Amino acid sequence: MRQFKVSHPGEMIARDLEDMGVSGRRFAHNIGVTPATVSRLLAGKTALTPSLSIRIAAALGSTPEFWLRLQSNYDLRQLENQIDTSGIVLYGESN
Amino acid sequence: SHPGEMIARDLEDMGVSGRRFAHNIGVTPATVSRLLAGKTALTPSLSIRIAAALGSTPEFWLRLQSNYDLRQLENQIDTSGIVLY
Amino acid sequence: MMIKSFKHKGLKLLFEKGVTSGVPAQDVDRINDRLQAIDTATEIGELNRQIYKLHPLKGDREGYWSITVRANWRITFQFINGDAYILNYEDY
DNA sequence: GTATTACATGGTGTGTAATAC
DNA sequence: GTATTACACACCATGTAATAC
Ligand SMILES: [Mg+2]
Ligand SMILES: [Mg+2]
Ligand SMILES: [Mg+2]
Ligand SMILES: [Mg+2]
Ligand SMILES: [Mg+2]
Ligand SMILES: [Mg+2]
Ligand SMILES: [Mg+2]
Ligand SMILES: [Mg+2]
Ligand SMILES: [Mg+2]
Ligand SMILES: [Mg+2]
Ligand SMILES: [Mg+2]
Ligand SMILES: [Mg+2]
Repeated sequence: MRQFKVSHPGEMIARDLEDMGVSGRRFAHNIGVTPATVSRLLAGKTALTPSLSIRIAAALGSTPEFWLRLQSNYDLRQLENQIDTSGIVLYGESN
Repeated sequence: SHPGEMIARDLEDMGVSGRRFAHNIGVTPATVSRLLAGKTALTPSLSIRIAAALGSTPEFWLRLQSNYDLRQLENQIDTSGIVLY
Repeated sequence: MMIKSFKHKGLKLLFEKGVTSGVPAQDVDRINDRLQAIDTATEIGELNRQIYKLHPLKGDREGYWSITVRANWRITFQFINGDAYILNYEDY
């Protein structure tokens, strides 16, 4: 329904970790990645990749697909009005 | 399967060549070829162009690529030692 | 699961135009995240995270579900045809 | 200790242009 | 008119290790 703010999933995770009292360092060791990587993820500087989504789901719940879908909606938001599609024809007959 | 296969399905059933599809969505035919053959990923920015040409939403197209990425990663990452809070 | 309607006008304001008048200032991002989660999930079960304490609401309004925001306060919604229609912010 | 980030690097998407029909 | 692919290139995620608080 056109949500006004679409947050990067890393920033959502960071907020949850604050709410759960879990540090970056503890999160890193649990999910098996370097604190550098966790920092960049949580800051929204880098994407939640498929392989991260597997790890994250195992620690934080829901499915990897869910985590990737958040990242996709986010990627799409940032790309809004950056690609001119006005000249692309919609193949097929009009309903 | 690769989301390439579904696109290829639409193109063949609609009588649209790869070359004309490329020109329509604004990329080189090389790019369409690699996409269709599943050699390269359907990126977010491609998903925007493909939705404009073929319909559905970019989210739909990206979701196919994600399910695919995940299938390739199946049983490759040890999560057995990750604790679920 | 796309969100289609709201009952608590206070949430609709934050989701649609991004205005915090009808929600507590400290809970704005926390609620915005839970809503983005509800709109993104394809099915209940992708909303089953321990922090959410997702449980169905039975006996009265069977088919409605409850997610926790902070301490007592909760977000309540109906689930139908893979979507989430009513959206409310209240207690229990 | 915790978190951040420059740096080097490896992986991968894309256009050009050759090679095919 | 059509498709496929080696090459060069640009971007981005990640690991390492230095560093401010
Ligand atoms: Mg980045
Ligand atoms: Mg048409
Ligand atoms: Mg949705
Ligand atoms: Mg620093
Ligand atoms: Mg520095
Ligand atoms: Mg890449
Ligand atoms: Mg490029
Ligand atoms: Mg070049
Ligand atoms: Mg050749
Ligand atoms: Mg040949
Ligand atoms: Mg790498
Ligand atoms: Mg290195």
